[PDB]
Amino acid sequence: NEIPEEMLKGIDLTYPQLTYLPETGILYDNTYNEKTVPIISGGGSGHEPAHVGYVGSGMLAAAVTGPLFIPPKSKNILKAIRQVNSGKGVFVIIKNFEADLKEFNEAIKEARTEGIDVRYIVSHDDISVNAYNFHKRHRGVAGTILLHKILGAFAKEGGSIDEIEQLALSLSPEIYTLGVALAPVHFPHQKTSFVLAEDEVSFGIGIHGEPGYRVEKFEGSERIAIELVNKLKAEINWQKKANKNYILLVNGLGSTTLMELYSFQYDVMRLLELEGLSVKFCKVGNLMTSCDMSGISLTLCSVKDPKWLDYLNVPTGAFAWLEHH
Amino acid sequence: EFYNSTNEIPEEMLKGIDLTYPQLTYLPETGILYDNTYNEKTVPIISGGGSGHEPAHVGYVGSGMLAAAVTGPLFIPPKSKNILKAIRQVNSGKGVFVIIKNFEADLKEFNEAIKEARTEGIDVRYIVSHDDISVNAYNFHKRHRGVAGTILLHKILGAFAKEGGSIDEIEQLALSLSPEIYTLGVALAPVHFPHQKTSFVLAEDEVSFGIGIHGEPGYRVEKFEGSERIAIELVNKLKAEINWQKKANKNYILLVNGLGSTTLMELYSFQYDVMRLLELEGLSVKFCKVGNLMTSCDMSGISLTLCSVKDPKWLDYLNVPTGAFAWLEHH
Repeated sequence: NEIPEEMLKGIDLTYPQLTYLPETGILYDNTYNEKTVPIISGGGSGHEPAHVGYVGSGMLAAAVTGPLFIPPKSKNILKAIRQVNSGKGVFVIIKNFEADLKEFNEAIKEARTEGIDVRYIVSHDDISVNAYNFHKRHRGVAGTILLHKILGAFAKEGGSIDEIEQLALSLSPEIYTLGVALAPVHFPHQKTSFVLAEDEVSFGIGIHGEPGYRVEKFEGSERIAIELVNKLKAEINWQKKANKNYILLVNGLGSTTLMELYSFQYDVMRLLELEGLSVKFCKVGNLMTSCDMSGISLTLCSVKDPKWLDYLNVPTGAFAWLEHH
Repeated sequence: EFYNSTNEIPEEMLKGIDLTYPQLTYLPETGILYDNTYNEKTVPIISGGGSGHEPAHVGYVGSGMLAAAVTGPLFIPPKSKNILKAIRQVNSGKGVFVIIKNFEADLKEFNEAIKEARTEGIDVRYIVSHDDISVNAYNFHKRHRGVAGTILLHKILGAFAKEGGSIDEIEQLALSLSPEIYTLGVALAPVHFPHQKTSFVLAEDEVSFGIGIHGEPGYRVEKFEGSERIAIELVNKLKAEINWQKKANKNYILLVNGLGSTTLMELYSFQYDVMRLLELEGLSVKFCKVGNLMTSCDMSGISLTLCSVKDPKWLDYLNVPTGAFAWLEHH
């Protein structure tokens, strides 16, 4: 029930370009000089490096982090909006969770009544409910960070708040994610976020450690990749689209090792090649986690505009995405 | 729960790396991953060791850092033949520098390759990292393992080499930097393997101080009494070896390394607790790096590495940008 103050103070100590405002959950790019439109985001703690690792020049101007798996209070979101605001607009990326929407909506409304031009996009890339046939909301999950990177780059290169909103509206729909848990989140006192047999996996997972939508027997990593790819295919229908070019994220949910992640990416890259697709950009790592959960999510995004690859390849000062051309 | 094979080079993991990063090329069936941007214009540095420690050392291959890394099966160093292949490939007659961690198996393979390389006329030189202070902290007559502090050698020697350093100057820098590096780690949980086996047995209320990187039990089992007391223990032991109260130069480099399954929230919170203690101790940490820097499969654990900023130039070297995926930060 506490903002992870020590973690945020430790981030501030580690990175000269980042400053933490004590007791607010707000971490900001202290090099940001209000010359370009700021993009901000935030959410519960426990998904690191989402979103603290995405604060920096060319990505988020600030991120607002709440307690473990609980989004930040609207007053802190509002504080962050006012701080980065200079009368050019503020863009907010929100993950599609009822709790997050409540807090961000309240802050966005208040900010607007104060004269700040705030626009937003809600990330909703998770395909679990379609893949497994549920009537629930489409969660914003690892593919959210594509908005951070693409909108952040476009903003840094001078895009207006209007242009950024239009880009977000074009990008957001293209992003599709499905993940699976290999093991639940472990809490203190030998408790876990759900029960999962050792020979079982849980497909269709989000990020706050809730059980996924479909439990299946574990039949090896290859079979797991096949399932994820099969479900993504069913939503994307890439075989019917002339554009065969995709962006891919391979996301570890916390305690899946790097060797597992790169092995799994090899598998998935081969599967997509055998689907006749070209993956034009790949990022692999713990990109958006759920404490110490073991699992993996795959995100695919059509390269709808070749420029998007330019935006993905632009250097940033954000610690979890320093990669570039 | 699907770790690299114990009897084979992790070919899929390495090819997946190659597919991910345009600047990295994997040479199939050899374990050699190289910086494909490297032009032979500067002295190359290479390293290697078992798989299972990623991002060590595949994440440190890139412009400004390692020119190649040679990776073996899980927890088993690469065969001398593949190390020799890597040396020959990066060599252009200006020397080749090799960073080797102090483990008997690693020394055997690297020594064999270096010896054969030299008989072929290549000026290969090496440093062996031995930063683990576990045996002194806990009073054992065992080897001084090379552990997470090794990456300071990759970064500083790599930068110095990139800036034009000769093989002889690189060796001298290595001899200056290596003994400044002090590391101690603790496991909060052992490596978990298939079929419900662990790398060792650790009660839930216990931690294991003085760990290395291949999942063996630490030198000293203690009851867990909270993260702060863990930092106090590590810093107490490091202090006893470093004796910084006696040094005029209070400037340090710090690494806070997660051993695999320790979360980033835990790592940065721990970094903060440690930084506050080193502050109370009168130290100025002038560079810090936090993350999974050298792991042991899915072990939960942290190691702290301290290194005097003996030469202020070292901060410049630490801050130069590289092409290595696990160390892209710069000033």
